[PDB]
Parts: sequence; structure tokens; C-alpha cells
Amino acid sequence: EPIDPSKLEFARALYDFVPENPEMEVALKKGDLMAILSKKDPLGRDSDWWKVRTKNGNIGYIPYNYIEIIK
Amino acid sequence: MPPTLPHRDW
Repeated sequence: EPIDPSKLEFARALYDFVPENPEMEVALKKGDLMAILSKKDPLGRDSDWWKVRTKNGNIGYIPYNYIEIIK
Repeated sequence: MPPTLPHRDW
């Protein structure tokens, strides 16, 4: 699902996160920055798990409550 | 000290 890069939101890791499922989730260290690509799940459903792109370049899902949106 | 993880569907 597309979007205007220009209203893109960024986030910061509040805590370390270890992927229980490396195929669907990405790792985070407190403090890391990432771009929120989508807040839906792989099925377009609302989700407490969001798809993001981190600094190292990995794409995947992280727990919404482990991050803070920068505004 | 780490927040509870939200339920995931996979």
C-alpha cells in the first residue's frame, strides 16, 4: 500500500527488541531510528505491529509500544 | 522492565 514520502513518520526505539520471528520481525536497540512504512499488518488490518525500515536497512515489523514516533 | 509484547498473528 503506497504513500507520499513526504508525510512519512519516523520513530525511535525506546527499548531493545529481539525478533521472535526473524522472518517477519526486525531487531531494535534502544535509541535506533527507523522509518514507519505502514501500521497495517501484511493483510491490511489494523495492527499493533508496524512495518518499518531501520538504519541498517532491514524491513520488517516491530512492536508499536517499543517505539516513539518523532514529530 | 520491558513492556509486554502485543499479540502477533504469526
